[PDB]
Amino acid sequence: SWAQSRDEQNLLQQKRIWESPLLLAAKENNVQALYKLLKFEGCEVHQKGAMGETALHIAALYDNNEAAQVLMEAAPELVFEPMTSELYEGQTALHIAVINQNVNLVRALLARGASVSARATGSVFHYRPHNLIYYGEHPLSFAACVGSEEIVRLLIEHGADIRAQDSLGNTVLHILILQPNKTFACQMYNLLLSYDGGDHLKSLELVPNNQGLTPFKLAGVEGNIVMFQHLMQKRKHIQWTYGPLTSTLYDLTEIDSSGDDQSLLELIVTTKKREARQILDQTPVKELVSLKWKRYGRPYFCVLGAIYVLYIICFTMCCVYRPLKPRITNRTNPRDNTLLQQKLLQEAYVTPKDDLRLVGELVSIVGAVIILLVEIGPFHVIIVTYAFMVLVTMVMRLTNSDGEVVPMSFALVLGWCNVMYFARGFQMLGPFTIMIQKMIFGDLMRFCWLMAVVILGFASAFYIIFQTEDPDELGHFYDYPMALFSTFELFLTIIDGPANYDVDLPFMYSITYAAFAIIATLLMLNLLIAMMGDTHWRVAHERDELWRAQVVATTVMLERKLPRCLWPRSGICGREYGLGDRWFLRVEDRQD
Amino acid sequence: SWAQSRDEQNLLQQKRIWESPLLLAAKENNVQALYKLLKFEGCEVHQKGAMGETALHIAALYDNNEAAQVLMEAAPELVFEPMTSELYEGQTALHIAVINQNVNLVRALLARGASVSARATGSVFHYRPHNLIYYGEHPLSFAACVGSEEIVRLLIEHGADIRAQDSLGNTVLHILILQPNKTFACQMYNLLLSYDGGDHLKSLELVPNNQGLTPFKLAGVEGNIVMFQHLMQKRKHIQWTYGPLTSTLYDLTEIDSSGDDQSLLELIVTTKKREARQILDQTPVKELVSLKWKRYGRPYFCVLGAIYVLYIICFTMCCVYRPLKPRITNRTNPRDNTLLQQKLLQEAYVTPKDDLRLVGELVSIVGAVIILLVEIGPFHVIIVTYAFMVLVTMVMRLTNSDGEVVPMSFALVLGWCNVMYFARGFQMLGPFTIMIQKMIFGDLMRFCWLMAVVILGFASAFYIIFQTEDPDELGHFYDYPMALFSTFELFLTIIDGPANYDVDLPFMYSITYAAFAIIATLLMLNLLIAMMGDTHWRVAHERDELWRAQVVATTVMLERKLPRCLWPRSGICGREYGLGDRWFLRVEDRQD
Ligand SMILES: NCCOB(c1ccccc1)c1ccccc1
Ligand SMILES: NCCOB(c1ccccc1)c1ccccc1
Ligand SMILES: CC1NC(=O)NC1CCCCCC(=O)O
Ligand SMILES: CC1NC(=O)NC1CCCCCC(=O)O
Repeated sequence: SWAQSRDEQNLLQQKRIWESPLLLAAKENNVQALYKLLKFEGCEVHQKGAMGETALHIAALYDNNEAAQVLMEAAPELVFEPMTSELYEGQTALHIAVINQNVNLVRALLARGASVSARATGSVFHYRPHNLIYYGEHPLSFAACVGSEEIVRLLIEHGADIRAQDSLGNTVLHILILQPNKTFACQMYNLLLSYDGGDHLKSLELVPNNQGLTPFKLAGVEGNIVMFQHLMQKRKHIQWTYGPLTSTLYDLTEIDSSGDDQSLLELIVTTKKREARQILDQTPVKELVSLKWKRYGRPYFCVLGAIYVLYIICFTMCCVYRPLKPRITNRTNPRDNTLLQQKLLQEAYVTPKDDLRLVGELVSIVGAVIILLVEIGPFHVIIVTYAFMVLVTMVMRLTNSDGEVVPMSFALVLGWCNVMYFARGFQMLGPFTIMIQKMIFGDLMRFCWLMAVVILGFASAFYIIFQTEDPDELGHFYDYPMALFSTFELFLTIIDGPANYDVDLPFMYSITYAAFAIIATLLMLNLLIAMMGDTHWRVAHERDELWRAQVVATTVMLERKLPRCLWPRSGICGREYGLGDRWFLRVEDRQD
Repeated sequence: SWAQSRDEQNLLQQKRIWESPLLLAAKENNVQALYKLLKFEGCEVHQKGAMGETALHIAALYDNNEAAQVLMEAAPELVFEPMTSELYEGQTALHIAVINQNVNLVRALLARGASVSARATGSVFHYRPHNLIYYGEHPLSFAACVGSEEIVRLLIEHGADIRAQDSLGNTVLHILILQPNKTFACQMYNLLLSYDGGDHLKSLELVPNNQGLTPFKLAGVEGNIVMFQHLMQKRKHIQWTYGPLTSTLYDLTEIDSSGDDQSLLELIVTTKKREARQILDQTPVKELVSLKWKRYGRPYFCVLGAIYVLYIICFTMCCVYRPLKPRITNRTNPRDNTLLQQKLLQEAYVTPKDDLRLVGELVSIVGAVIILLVEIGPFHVIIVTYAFMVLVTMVMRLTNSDGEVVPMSFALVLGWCNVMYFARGFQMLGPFTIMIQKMIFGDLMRFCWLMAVVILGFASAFYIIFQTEDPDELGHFYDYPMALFSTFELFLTIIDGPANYDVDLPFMYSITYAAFAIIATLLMLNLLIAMMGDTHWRVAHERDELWRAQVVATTVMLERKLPRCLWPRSGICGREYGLGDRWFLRVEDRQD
């Protein structure tokens, strides 16, 4: 494994420190032992350790300015030495002093003339979840993250480029957004903007990430509210203050769906970050998305819903009124238990009342392909498998298979269960269907493994009990799978429970069923108690917040496909008003 | 839209400020640029902006006393200039200085001799929910709301009329009741009473609103408890203090049902404000309404209930004993499945035991019209549609329609479900029926849209499954609507679930029904979890407080219609006791 290699390598490093008396004196800060190993008896002063480290690298890991200066005065070429290992490919003695906030050592390293543009491209500095931190690659990025503002400016004084980016295309501004201490990073964020070129163009705040992401836009996708609020101050204009009233004008540029994909709204709903959902509730955004839904958002959803309501009620109209026949096959020739009246008409006549079904079946297929034309959570796979069954039913049609009902049956339930997709938004039943959206694809698929286990124990027993018996009376279990299906219904207390009082029931049934009825209710009551985990207040607020998320996700969805002659752009543009042609949303609020 | 017009107009205003260098210097407080545009090069000093504003109006929006004085010394006619726009029709430069609490500017504006009676009748000053504030129209009303007591008296010093009202008929006292800061408005409320004429008659506290509402009475209807408690000090008399005991005598004039509609109790239950419900729980009112219910309130409700219990049990007595006939029509001539024994007697004989039904049917109709005579929440539409069915049944009678049962059936359920209206009050089951009162007309009408959706998917499938089959055995679904009604019962687990073990069931039934049973229980368990939202403590207190509301609403209802020889007036009158002929309620309490 990779996690054990670094565990072994870190253990392997301490061995080379103990063995090499130079690195041992560099670790323990033994000043007298260094002059004994350098000036008197010349040791290998460029001694590479297990992690490709020098004696100075060890003298910097443990804050030892004395042992560092003895190594720099007796060998001033160890300063430029980078780590020559795989885990630490690139790290130098300045990176270690900047991390440990050793200002006097950074001062002495910069007096010696160390590199202020050395990258630490080792695997331990990569942005991975198994790495506990991520401060970038450059020494300026290390100083900004640890919060040492004295070292930050001290590095700029010696020629540190704020523009420089790492292997992931992140400037020093992008790295500060991925940090825990947000309340102190806002002060650090302003400090690095002060060293910008001063020109309105080619600003550091506009340098994009390699995935097309500005520092402002990254704060929303990552869920950093403190940096989102702080970055919002730079892009909002107050119009006037009238006592308690204050009408402020927000910029509304990267926070709107104007680019083909560069949009902060399109990144909040698509990302899986549970934190980013709180950014559309922020005071520049929540005003926007509320107006997008109250007008032109909510009505178009009802139109698309009502159209889908009629389209599905038409498909059912074609099923209830389909071909007929009082059964051309002879009689109950296979087994006597058979109630079949096959309703298959391969002919295209019956013109009186069949011409209505002709256009009805034509509507169902051109709508099913339109559903697929616009496709070429869970309600997404339901609507596509529905239209797949329509074409398979159309393929089952014109071939006239005896299994003409099996593909047509799935399209019934999938067609309506996808109209409760429109429960999203619309009213206050949206959070109810997002509560079952988690239920069907969360606990259900796991909870059934425990219920099928209890069934396959009692069902495979009840069949043995009534295998000796006669299925003609009390035939709840007669087949191998029909014993499972009857016990399945018995687990939910739907069937009356096998009870024939004229005959004599086997002695094992009256014992096994008593144990089944108790265990089945305990599994059902404990299932109800397990539902109480989502009943504390936050969970009622969580699903109600997740409901607004999929409402905003629907609002952005309708704006993309719908035309532009309807649905005007958000805000009032910067033309015809003395603005910068960018949009703006006038939002006035009242304090207290 | 109207909300975008003001957004555009506010953006359009800033354009005219930037364009007009007079208004730009008036906004930016550029003193040197004003003398360059007034004394040297004469600009249009009466420059009307986009919002009908002058240069002084802009110099007052942004606290700029320097730019204001330069405009007033070089043009002392801008002070009287009001805003000449639609949004701000009437606002002057004094209103803006009073709002911003610019005391030195108000002092300088009143030294110039500005109008202290100018109304701001613009649409933005109207009492609308889209307007964030509402301070009235007069400058004295602006000073009182912002809390600047120095400007309040400074305006009175220059001839401000406290009596003046706005377009809604509200004095300065009415406006203070609609404000958030109540703890500081009580101090401001006393300040404006001190400037009253000093005579006991024509007081400012007695000037009514245009909707018949005194400042005291408005505080109760609006739900302002702090002003209700403060206003109560002026109208309560302490009789004696006996250690911990203190018997106080409350006025009880506008807080009783004496006028035809001027009554604080009649306004608390009729209004839809959820806050006003806490005013009948206040310590002058709660003592009253408790005594009104314990005696003469609760017994009369039981009498009216017991009368309605017997009146409805009589209507059922007339239905169970109605005309008979062993069926005059021939046999089962339409379809063989028919169990009809029509019980229709158009003749008025059968005198032995029919004379009891004659007066019984006469009682049911004179009581149904009495129910309508006294009519010419939900239990209000139930009782009126019940008596509507009685007359329709009376019209169905004497015409002898074969549908004589359909109008008579509705009157059965509506007659009893309106006797659990008497669960209101009576005992502690009142809050239980107010819990289902929200259920029937709240979640139910919305929750059914999701259940009918799941039914119309599985019901329209089960019919297709058993359309090939023979309805004679396993005929749960045979008609188009009977497939819906059987699946509806199956959704609530009432029917045993279609199970015929002698025949062979179609292969799609055993698959579709397994999916229906799971989805039906998940919709039922998630419905039970959705009920837990009203289980936190306040909701138990909310419905118990809403129960007392409809109890008090019933207590006031019974006092209006019932005669006056019974049910004496509340309190002890001010005659025969040295009082002012007004109630009074003696209430003693114990402190600690
Ligand atoms: N290709 C259509 C996308 O619309 B979706 C959709 C629309 C109607 C019916 C079913 C699905 C959608 C589903 C889940 C999340 C967001 C959108
Ligand atoms: N016109 C009769 C009014 O009485 B109500 C009423 C009385 C008896 C039966 C049904 C209704 C009433 C209903 C709801 C709220 C307040 C009163
Ligand atoms: C073995 C080490 N030698 C060294 O000079 N630093 C070491 C460890 C610190 C690096 C931690 C980087 C990380 O885990 O993110
Ligand atoms: C555009 C404005 N010009 C001005 O002198 N005041 C302005 C706005 C303040 C009025 C706010 C009143 C309200 O919204 O209630």
